[PDB]
Amino acid sequence: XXXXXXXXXXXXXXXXXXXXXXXXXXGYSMFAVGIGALLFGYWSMMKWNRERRRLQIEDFEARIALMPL
Amino acid sequence: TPFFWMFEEREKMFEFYERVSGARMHAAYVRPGGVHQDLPLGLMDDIYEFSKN
Repeated sequence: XXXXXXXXXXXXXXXXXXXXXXXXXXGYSMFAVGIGALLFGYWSMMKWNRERRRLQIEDFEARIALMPL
Repeated sequence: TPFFWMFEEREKMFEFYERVSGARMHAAYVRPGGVHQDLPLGLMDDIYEFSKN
């Protein structure tokens, strides 16, 4: 018997198929997070600015209180 | 990136050339008498395994 190269089929590798698929973000869903992060962003930032006003008047008060300076 | 993404694949590809003929790149494998030398037993198992991935 003579032995040569043998053939293999099984699944035939599956040639030409789109492996690319959309993931995580769809379109409308990411905009709700996007503007949602903005709405949370400005609201939390301005609370510290109002807290800065408590310091702002009190810091400049030191110059008014000190006249022997 | 894409240059080194496929050159690891390409260096694996030259192994098929090396196993079929003694040279890396250019081989006198194709001749007017059809084909010079037979496919070894350790190639047909490798081509199918390579194409699947």
